[PDB]
This record gives sequence, structure tokens and C-alpha cells, in this order.
Amino acid sequence: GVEIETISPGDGRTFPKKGQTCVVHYTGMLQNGKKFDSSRDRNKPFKFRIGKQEVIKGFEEGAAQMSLGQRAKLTCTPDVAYGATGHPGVIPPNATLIFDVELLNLE
Amino acid sequence: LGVAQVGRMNFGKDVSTLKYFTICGLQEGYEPFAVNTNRDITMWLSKRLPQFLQVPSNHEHIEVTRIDGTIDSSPCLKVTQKSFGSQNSNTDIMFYRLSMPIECAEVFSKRDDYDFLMQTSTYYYSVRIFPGQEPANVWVGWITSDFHQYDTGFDLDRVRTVTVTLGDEKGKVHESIKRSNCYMVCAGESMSPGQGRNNNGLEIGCVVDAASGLLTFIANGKELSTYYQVEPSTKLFPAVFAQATSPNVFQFELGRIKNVMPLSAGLFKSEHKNPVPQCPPRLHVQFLSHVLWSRMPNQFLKVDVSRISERQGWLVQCLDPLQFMSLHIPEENRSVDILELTEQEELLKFHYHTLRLYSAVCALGNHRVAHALCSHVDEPQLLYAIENKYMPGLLRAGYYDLLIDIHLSSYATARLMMNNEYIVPMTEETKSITLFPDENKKHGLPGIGLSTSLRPRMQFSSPSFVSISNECYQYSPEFPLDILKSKTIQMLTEAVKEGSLHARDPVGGTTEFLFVPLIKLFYTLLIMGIFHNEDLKHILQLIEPSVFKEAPKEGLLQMKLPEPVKLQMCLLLQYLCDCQVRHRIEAIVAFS
Amino acid sequence: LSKKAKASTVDLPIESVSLSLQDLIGYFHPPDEHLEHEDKQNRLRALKNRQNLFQEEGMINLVLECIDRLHVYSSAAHFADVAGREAGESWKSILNSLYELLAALIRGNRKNCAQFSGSLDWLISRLERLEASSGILEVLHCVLVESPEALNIIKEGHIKSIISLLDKHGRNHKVLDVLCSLCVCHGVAVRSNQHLICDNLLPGRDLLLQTRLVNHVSSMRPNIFLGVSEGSAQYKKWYYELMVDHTEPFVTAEATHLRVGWASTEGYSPYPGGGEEWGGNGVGDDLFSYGFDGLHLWSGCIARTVSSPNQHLLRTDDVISCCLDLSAPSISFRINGQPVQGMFENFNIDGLFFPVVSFSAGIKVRFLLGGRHGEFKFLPPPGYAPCYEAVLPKEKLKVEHSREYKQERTYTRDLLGPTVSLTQAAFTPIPVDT
Amino acid sequence: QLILLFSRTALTEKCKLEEDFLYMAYADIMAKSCHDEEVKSFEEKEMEKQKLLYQQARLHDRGAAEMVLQTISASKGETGPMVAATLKLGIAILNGGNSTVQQKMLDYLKEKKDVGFFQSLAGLMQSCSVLDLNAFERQNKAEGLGMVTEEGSGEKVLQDDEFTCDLFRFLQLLCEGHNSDFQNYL
Amino acid sequence: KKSSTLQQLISETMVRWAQESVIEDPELVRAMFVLLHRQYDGIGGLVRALPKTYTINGVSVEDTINLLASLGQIRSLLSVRMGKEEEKLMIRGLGDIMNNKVFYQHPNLMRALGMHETVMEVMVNVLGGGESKEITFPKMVANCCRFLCYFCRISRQNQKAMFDHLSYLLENSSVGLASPAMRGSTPLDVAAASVMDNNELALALREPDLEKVVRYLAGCGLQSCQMLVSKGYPDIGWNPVEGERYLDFLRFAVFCNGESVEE
Repeated sequence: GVEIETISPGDGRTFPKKGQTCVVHYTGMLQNGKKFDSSRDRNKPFKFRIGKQEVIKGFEEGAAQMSLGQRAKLTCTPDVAYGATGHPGVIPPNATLIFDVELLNLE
Repeated sequence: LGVAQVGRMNFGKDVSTLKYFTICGLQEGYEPFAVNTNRDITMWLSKRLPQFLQVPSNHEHIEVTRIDGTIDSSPCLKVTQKSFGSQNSNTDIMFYRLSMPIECAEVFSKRDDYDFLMQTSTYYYSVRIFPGQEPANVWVGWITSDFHQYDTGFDLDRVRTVTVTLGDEKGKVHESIKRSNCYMVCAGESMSPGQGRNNNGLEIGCVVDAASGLLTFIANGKELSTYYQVEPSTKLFPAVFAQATSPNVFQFELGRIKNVMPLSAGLFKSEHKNPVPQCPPRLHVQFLSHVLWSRMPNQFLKVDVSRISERQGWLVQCLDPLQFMSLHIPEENRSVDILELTEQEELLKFHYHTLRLYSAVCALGNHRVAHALCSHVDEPQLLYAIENKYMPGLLRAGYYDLLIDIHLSSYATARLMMNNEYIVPMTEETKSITLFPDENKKHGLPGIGLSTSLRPRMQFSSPSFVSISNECYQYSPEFPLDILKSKTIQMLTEAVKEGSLHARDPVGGTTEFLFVPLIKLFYTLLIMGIFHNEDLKHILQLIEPSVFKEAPKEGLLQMKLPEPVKLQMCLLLQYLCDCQVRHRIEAIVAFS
Repeated sequence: LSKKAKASTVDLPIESVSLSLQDLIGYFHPPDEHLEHEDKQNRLRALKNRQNLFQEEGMINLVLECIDRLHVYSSAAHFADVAGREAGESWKSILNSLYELLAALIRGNRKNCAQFSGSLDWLISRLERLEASSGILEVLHCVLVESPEALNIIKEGHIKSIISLLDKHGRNHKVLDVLCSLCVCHGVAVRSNQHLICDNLLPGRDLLLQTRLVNHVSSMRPNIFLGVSEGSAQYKKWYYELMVDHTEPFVTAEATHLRVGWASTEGYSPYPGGGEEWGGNGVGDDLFSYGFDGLHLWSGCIARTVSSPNQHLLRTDDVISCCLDLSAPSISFRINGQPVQGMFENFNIDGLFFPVVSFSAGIKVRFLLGGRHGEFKFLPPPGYAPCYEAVLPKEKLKVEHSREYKQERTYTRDLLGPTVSLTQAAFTPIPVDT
Repeated sequence: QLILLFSRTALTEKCKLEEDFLYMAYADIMAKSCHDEEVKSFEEKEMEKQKLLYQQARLHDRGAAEMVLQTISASKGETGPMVAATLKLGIAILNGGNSTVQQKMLDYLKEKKDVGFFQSLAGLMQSCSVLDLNAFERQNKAEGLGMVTEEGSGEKVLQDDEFTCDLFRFLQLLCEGHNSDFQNYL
Repeated sequence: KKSSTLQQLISETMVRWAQESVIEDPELVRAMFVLLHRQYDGIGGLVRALPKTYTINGVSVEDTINLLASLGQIRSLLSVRMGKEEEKLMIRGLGDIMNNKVFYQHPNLMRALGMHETVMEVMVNVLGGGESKEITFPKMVANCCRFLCYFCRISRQNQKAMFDHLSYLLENSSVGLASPAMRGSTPLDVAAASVMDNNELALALREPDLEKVVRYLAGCGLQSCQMLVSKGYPDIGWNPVEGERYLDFLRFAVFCNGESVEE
């Protein structure tokens, strides 16, 4: 459902694992190119924990497929992101979400 | 400035720079243009690249009239030239465009029938070349937003094209992609039968398939050989280019051919499923023109260029970040600097009312709506709006109010609600509180001290949209308060020590625009209680140096202020007196 | 007229209706602000009593009936065909005067707006009509600002209708003001109205103007102007190199911009065309420029991903080589000496071509122009020539700003007029006929 | 300016006389400034009379009489603390039978043709309270039960005696000095 | 010569502004003179503040803070218009307030905070919205009346505070008379709790409110319940369901502490 292409390479041996929080510093954009979310704007690295349904699916699988220190472009189809109901006031219904995500560190 | 000419203006920002002011003009009484101004004057210049704008009602050569669609005739836009038939009439290629674009599919695919008409994404418009207008002089098709090419003579060969060929490792062309800003056809070559178009019609039909991206043209019921394949997500504008040889030249028709959705459905999202052709007032004819102004930025990038060596070569270096606000017009797919809204009045007023609408939707503790608006108006945009000097006053006030409403308003209101009632816990610090800081009876600086009274807790949710937790929508969105505090103090100091000079150009254009938003944000921060100790000391020095000096220049009180700023300072003095009363209550409890 | 009696048989008092409407609009006129306060109070009392008496006599319903029986005819031409030419001329003015009279009658009167709350649903049904849009919006604004009861009457369908009016009729700020009145009235916020207006207007991002902070981007070019024309002494293959000595991916919130490639002037003028002199535009943002960012090929503000060994965004210690072949229009790039599986081809060749790099802040890059000015770390492909050869014998090669204006003192800034065309850029010896 | 603000607020059209802490406080302040309250000799009696005249002049030169009349008229016959403060201010400015203030009030009333002033006066005098044997008996029975009183004054009987005295003293001051024209006009 | 204090500085700057310029803004003039009077009447600030002042030991800091947050939510929700989510918010906040121990421990703090005024303001809004067409959001009125009855039962002075508003409750005495299981949740029950078991309040009861209650009971005797006949009960002339509750209120008014108030 989610396809990943690397913007910058990472170490390639350290990967997300069960019960480990992923510190990602991301920028979210719609498929047409309009920004809707960015952790760089808030200057706060985003922390979420795998396997506990804290974030959207496509984001979770993209982060899992990423490696430590790797910057990659994440494309999330509507099924793995907000479905057809969408996010009220931010994400239009049936919208494809593009994410520029960097896995800074894993505690 | 003519061809190959270089000149300089000196507005007298520095009087010494003016070469001959002392020799002539100083004794007479003339003043330098920028003698009192504290900022360099924004300089405007003619725009080289033409941009499409609506035909003015008083345009002397080209006139556009709208024919309402009847029961049997589709809605139609007719272009006619009033200047023709008389001297001074202009005979030149005139570029015309419809205002709104048709959007292609984001991802391309691998009696009219109602089902096919409903499911199809194909759109159609036609133009009728009037009798007596040379078809060779008229070109019909689609143009993108990038079409900024204006020339006396236009040829279909000149259109700017590029082919991006992507290959595999072996080098095989897995995709070859043609890109052009112009996709148009010529009626002169379109006409097969010959001269006999002035009999009737010469309707040139443009057919666009949004799902596939295929552009096909029909002429008098036959499919023309010309066909264009456009990239996904391309925005195509209906456009007709014509050199007028007749008073009546071409006519946009918004009709629908068999099994094809009309243009209005593609243009308007609301009418996406409406088969009836429509010409809503938003749609209008736009023509290319050179009558526009460009704004030279006040500050440019620090770029340093030098030859390092024979070995190393030329080096170009830029290490300081410069950033600006861009306002993007959705329908025209063009972005302009918001500082141009100083001279674009209509967009300025609309954006001010849009900011007021944002404030209204997020007003009175609508935390979910505030979180939603955090996406549209972001933290960097808000901070740049707060700090930039050249922004219009209306947008400045709107952005200040929007920041307050999104982040500070809820907690400020809660603390104002708790201001009246005092609940003082019985603690060691409470017992330690005293009326006077020292033995000699001198009032401490108001707001500085130890306060033990129970007060609302400050809690902020972190805006984030990848997260799916619903706890974030409860509580106000989070804003960096230390940065806001420092910037508020710094800009308040600048405004105070500039206002005494009484500059001709205050920030925002007026003293009210300069002070009311700043003092409002400052008052909101003071109500919230973000200010602590030395920051509040600097605040009191700014408000009045002599009275609040801890144991000449005139403070914010003694500076001949306007009435709204006077009201704001009245509110501030109210809050300071309330702080004094609260300190008295705490000391009473301590003695008790 | 509806029952189709003959035009002369029916009496239609057009002129008297128009004059009486004008007199009634003047009769229900708010006091001017410059008047003395007590006189303003007297005039306000008189206006309020006037409105109360009119509402008790039921004038509002009669005005509404007139409005409806005029609305039954769609257009002025239609009404002229039904009744007569003068009636068709006066139809629009009479409708506007009636709507203005309704607004004046109900404006500022809590009771009148309370009774109009019930009939307001009928009013919104004609919002889409061009002839009545402004008057209906004015009446709606008055009713909403005065009576919270009508605010309760307002529903999701009506909110969608107002937003659809914003879509169809363009950007009108009175619509936004009506929406603000819907959101907040008398210091009381309607959460349902706020949520609906948000969830409908905002996520589309199609009507309200959208704002972003964009990094400033500048272009950096040498003096060389490279053009190919029939019967001209210009070599058609060229090559230069650029290395990223240092780069910072994120100096600001936005990503650092760095694109390298060739650009073409418009015509023979030295001034680069197709792009604004200042802004976020860079190489590949217009159809006159051709750029490579390390992952995509940029042309016409459209990017397509290109494959390359160890493909990555341009970073420190990356040597970028750009090849221009004008015999057959071709632009090819090679990253770190390895070929990039992509090209630009079949582009316009009318204008002169020059190397250019576009960048935001936080970079440090160096031109390797070949020969004396720079050295090529990777050997140029066979048939290509270093760019330093294109320099004219008299002139010297610098790297200068592509655009005219740079940062400097405001008075020392040189304002430049239009520049002459570079006729000497391309040398074409034309035969003299003998 | 303060007097003009109060006059404009009174002249403003509204169903109630909205309670204004600012009006009540400043009216009390100005009334106390006016009155400023062992056999006195004639010299010092005329002293005190001139001093009171100057103190009253400081206000009625600026529109205090018009303030009082407008506030009483806008009261619309409802007793309140605002009406009591206005009556006290009128008493302060009219104390001693001030002919100038009486003339200004009469001229203002005649020229405005204010029926509201007299309608409100009639309403206030109708709504003025009197002794109540029922309330007295209830209070006595509470005392006999011995329950602790909530208010030591026991103001339930003769609810507003100070207000009643102020209103009738205002009328007496208005008619003081055998002001025959105002006596007939009432 | 320096003012050297905020009071003197404010007095000087207000008087100076006023004498410098004629000020067209009524709000500015009002705020200026309010500030001047505040500076001159320093005692009045303490006079107003001390009743609002309350003292709590360190043990109750946390639950006092939680109760203050709940009261702040209830107050902030006054500005917002009534709705379903708002109804849920009111109910949850009032439940938290009644659950917290400080509500029982410190009635004087609670009167000083004035929740009774806020809760009755909420109820006033609810009843004024659609009073003729039956009170929309009946759960609102039920919860508010239950909270006010508990507030009455908390302390004797709370019966003072609720009886101060007895006139409005008896005006809207017919809110939820007909509906069963609403007993104990009607403004009539709020009035009954206000006047219950208090000889002083029974004596302070006036005649006109008793006349109004008697008129309501007479109307109940004269006419049947339209809501009941709408549900389909047989239409007998008089209305026992609404008559009984009025009779109970009259009983509480007349009889107190085992002895009949003879007046």
C-alpha cells in the first residue's frame, strides 16, 4: 500500500523494532503539492511507538521500512491513510499523502 | 530609463549622500524625500513578463460581452473590437484566456447516454470564428499557467516545447514525455473546404479527456489530425489567440457535444455532476497585457563570488537565510509576494476578511478548529507576519489577532475569569509573603514578587496530523512562548524608540497599525503571565522609565498616543492595579 | 401578465412603483454619523417606530410577494417580452430597489429580523441568481447580525449554499462577513456553524488564498552565451562541472534548494527570460531553464524522478557534470562520473544558452569551467568542449548574477533599462551578392 | 467630558436604566464635593453660603442639572441605586434653593417637553415603600423564636426610607424659594 | 516632584490626557475614569476583593485546583450556544463538581465562587430557548436542578442564596411537572429545597408568589394535561400529576420543623 524511495541513504543495518519509539522529523504534503503538516515548522521531533496504533498505517509501515538516519519519501494511498472520510478540515476525502520523513534516532 | 541606460535615485535616506542638496534646495526649504523615514523606500518597477488579467470595461480596443445561454443556445462569451473601423485601431496578435483551468487526473489510467455522460471526465468548449475574420489569424487550444510569451507575431512552431526522456540502465526509452505550455491549433489550416467559412460556423471544438490526458480537436464535425498528450496534473486554460481583421472576432461557446461533459462541470467542483452548460460570473475572458508593476524586494541574498585559484575555480557562497511570504491564487495557479498586496487592494481586502473568518471559526475556545487552522496558517508564517516591517497594516492586525485567537486567547480568557476571585493556599511561601520588600516603605515593582494564589494550569496540545489520537483536539495548540516573549519585547522597544522620532512611515503605515496589534499581543502575554522577573522589568521601563526605575527619554505613556493605543494602555494599567490588589490580598492572608 | 392578458389591457405602474420605492428607501434611511448625538437619537427613534408600524401592518410580506412575482421571470429580456420594453428596462432596478427596501425595513430591528427568520429559507433559494445575489446577501447579513433565532434557523444546506455562492460568483468579501456572522453572534459562538464552515470551506483549498513562506532563490551564471544558428561559427557541444563543496539540507524549515543545468535566453537578448527576477523560482521552474537536483529532472516547474547509481539529493563532495549538445537538442548529466539515465531533448534552440545554478541559502558550490578558470575532475565526453572556450577574445569570464539587481545600498543601486540584443554573440558571415 | 458622557448614556434609548458603577460612584463623589458637610456669625454664614454656591457652580456650569433630569427621566419610574445616587446629586446641586440650577432645570424641561420626567416621578412616588405591620410581625416572631437575624438593620419595614426622604427633599429643593413658575409647572 | 508610584503616575496621565484632548471614544473615556476612580479609591479594591478571598490548607490544593478547572469549564461554556456536546460537557462538569470533596467541605468558598448563579444562568438559557414548545435539552434542566438542590442541602446560607432567586423558579415552576422520573429535578423542587426546613425563609416568603402557586394549582384543577392526552391517556377534566407537585411545594411552604407556620 505504501511505496518508499530514498532521498538520503542511512546506515542500512539499524531498523525499527518492537516496542521502540521512532523519532521522526517529517514534512507532510498532499499529492497536488500543498503542505498540510510539518514537524520542522514546529521544531519538535515527532515520537511514536510501533505496533500501538499511534500513527496512520502508511506512515507506520514507511517508518518501519526506513533505516536509522535515512531520509525517504513516503507515498500513502487513501486506504492506509484517513480512508474516504478524510480528516475534517485538513485532509480532503480520498487523498493521497506524500511524506518527507527522516528517522533521527530510535529509543 | 531608455535602451542601454543606467541611473540611480537617492531619496535622501542619508542626507550626506545627497550630492547637491546643500548647494541647492536646502536653504529654500525643500526636504529630502526619505528624511524622516526609518526604512528604505520600497521601489516599484515595470514588469517585463506579461500576465493575464481581465479585460477592463474601459479598454479602448478590445471589448467582451457575455451572451446568456438560452433554451436552444449555450452560454457564450463574445469578443469584439470597438477601435476597429477607425484610425488608431490596433492590428496585433491579442492573446485571450478563460480565467479558470481544467485539472487533469492526478494519476492517468493504464440523446446522450446519461450513465456514460455521468461517468466520463471528458470536457468540451467550442469557439465560433465570425464571418470576415481570417481563420489563419486565429489559433484555438489550451495554454498552461507558464505561458508568458508575448510577441507581435505568433507561430505554432515558436511554441516552447521540451521532451524529457527517461531511460533504463541499458538506455532504452521506457518513457519519452513531451512538455509544452501551449497546445493550440490554427483555424486557417483547420478549414479544408476553403474560403467558405463566412457562410456560417467555423466552429472549432476543443475536446479534453481529463482521465487520459488526451487533447483532441474537432472542426465542423470531423476529428482533426492534431492531438496532444499532456502530463498528469496539468492545468489547462481555454485560450484563443486571434489577430482581428473584423469588428467581430471569435466567440467562446460553452456547449456540449454528444457524450461529453460541458466545460462548467470540469471548471466548477459544485457542478461536477450537472450536465447543463453553465457560465457562472466567476468565469470571464482574460487577455495578456504588459500594464503591471513589479515590486523589488527590500532585501536580497548575500551571494559572494570569487575565483579561488587556478586549481580550484570560481566559488559562489550563500550562508544567510532569506525567506518571504508567497500568496498563491488558486484559480490562476500563480503565486505573488504578499507585500504586493499593498498595491493590490482587492486581494488585500479579501485576505483581511479571510483572516477575520479564521478568527471567527477559531473564536471562543474552538480548539479543534484552531488545530485545523494550524495547518493553513503555520507557526513560521505567523512569526514572519508578526516581525516583518513592510507588511500591510490590515494583514498585520489580522495575523496578530489570528495568532492570539489560535494560541493565547483561551488561556488568557481563563486567567481573566480567575482574576477577580482569590484562593490563597496556606503554605510557607504564603507566610513569607509581606506587603513591602524591605524595611523602608517603598512599593515593589508591580507584578514582580512571590504569588501563591491558586491559578489555572497552563496546558497546550501539540499540533500534529499524522497522529490519530483525539486527545490533541482538546486543549489549545502549542506555540513557542519564549521566542514570542523575546520578539515582543524587542519589537516593543524598537516601536517605542522609533515613535519618539515620529517617522513618516510607521510599520503598517499608521501609528495605530504599528501599536495596537503589538500592544494587544503584549497585553495577552501579560495576562497569561508568561513574562517573569527581568522581562517584566524591561516591560515596566518601556511603559515608564522614571516611575518604574529600580533603585530624558519618555516612555510609552508620554508619547502623544492615538486613542486605541490609549485604550490598550488603560487595559494594561488595569492589569497592573489588579496585580497590586492581589499582592495586598496575599500579604493580608500572610499576616492573618 | 401571468394569465397572459394583453399588454395594453393590463395596467403596470412601472414609473410610480420606481418613484415610490425610491421615496421609501429614502424614508427608511439611517441617521448620518456627523449629526449631533441627540438629533441622531431622535432620528433613530423615528426610524425604529417607522419599522415597527410597517411590520405590524405587514409590509414585509407584500414586498416579498412583489419580489417573488418579479422573480418568476428569469431575465430582463424575458420580462420585456412578457410585459413590454420599458418594463424590461425597469425590471432590474425595481428588483434592486425592492431588495434594498427589505434590507432597510429589517435592518437594526430585532423583532422584524425575528419574524423574517421563518421566511429566510425562501430567501436563500434565490441566492444563486445574479440579479438578486447582492440584495439577498445584504438582507441575510442584517437578519443574521440582528436575530440569533434566524442564526438557529440556518442549517448545513444553507451554509453549503453560501459556500457554493462563494465558488460560483468569485471572491466577494461580503460572503466571508456573512460567514463570520454565522460563526459568532452577540459574543456567542455557534460550534455547529463553526465546524460546518471549517469542514466545508477550508479543506478544499480552492477559494481562499493560500500562503506559504518560500526560501529566496538566486541564479548564478557565467558570462558565456552559447547559441547555434545556420551558417555560424559556434561549436555545438559543450561541457562544464560543478562540485558541492558544502551544503546544509535544512537551513530553514523548507528544504534547501540546489539545481544545476543549462538555461536559454529569450531571443538574442542577454536577459534570461521566462522567470521572475526575484522569488522562489530557479533552474527548471520555467521552460527556458533545464536543471538537475540529483533526483529529478526539472523543466517547466515539473519534476520527474531519474534513476542513477546511489541516487541521492545533491550533498557535500558531489561532482556534477552537465553536457549540452546543440547539434541535436540534448542535455545530459553525469553524477560523480556515472551516467544519469535521462536527458532533455528536442527543446527550442532559438536563443543563446548559458550555464546556471539556482540555490537557496546554506550552500557552497564551485564552477569547474575547464581550462584556466577550472579543472575537470572527470574527462569530458568525446566531442565536447570546455565552456571556457566560448569566452569572447576581448572579454573576461566571471560568474555574475543572472538577474540585473543584487543586494547593495539603495542609492548605489544601478537601475538598468532595456539592454541591446547580443548581435555579436553569434557570428554569421553573410555573402555579398556579386 | 465625564458629565457629557453620563448625559449621552442617559439620553441613549434603552428599556432599562442599566446599572453603571462608574455613574453611581462619580455621582456620589460630585455630590459629596458639593455639600462638603458654636453659633455661626452672619459673616461666616455668608462665607459657607458662597462656598456652597461655588461648589455647586463647578457642576451646574457643566451640565449636572441636565444629567439629573435625564437620568430621572430614563429611569422610567423604577427605583434603583442609580436613581438614588441621581437624587442625591440633585439634592447636592439644589441645596439652599439654588435659583440658577432651578432656572436651568425648568428651561431644560420646558424646551425638551419631557413627559418622561414626570411619569418617572409619579412612578417612583407610587413605588415608594411604607410601614408594614405584616413584616414587623414576622420579624418579631423570628426574634421570639430566637433565630439569629441575617441583617441587623431589619430594613424590611420601610424598605427605602432614605430614598423616600431624598425624593421628597429633591421636590422641596426644586420648589424652594417660592419658585412660583416651577410650582405651577409641577 | 516625581510621581514615584503607580497610583500617582496613573492619576497624572489620565488627567493629562483628558485635559489635552477631547476624546470622542466613549469606551476610552469610561475606562480612563474607571481607572482614575480606582486609583483614588484604594480602599474599595480591598472592599471588593476580601469577600472573594478564601483560605485553604495545603492538603486541599490539588482537589481545589481540579474543582476550579471544572468551574472554569462550566463558565467558559456559558459563552457558547447550547448543543448536544455542550449538554454532555455541562453534565460531566457538574458531576465532577458534586463528586469532589471540596464542594461539601467548603460551602463558603463555593458561594463566593458563585456556581449557583452560573448554573441557574445555564438553566435560564435552556428554558428561554423553546419555553413555549417544551424545554429543549431536558437533561440539562434535570442535572442543573439536582445540583442546585444539593447546593441547597449543603448549608443554611446556601438556602439564602437559592431563595434570593425564588421568584424566577416559581415563574418557571411548570418545566418538568408532567414527566415522571424528573421528580427532584424540577425548578419547583429547587424552590421547595430552598424553602425546606427553614423557619426564617418560610417567614420571609411573600404573598404574591403564593398567589402564583395557587393560580398554577387552580389551572391544573381546571384543565387536563395536553402532553398526557397527547400520549393518549383518557381526558378527564383535571390534572392530578401536576397538581400533586404544587401541593407538595405548598406543604413545604406552610409546614416546617414539625410546626405549622401559621401566617
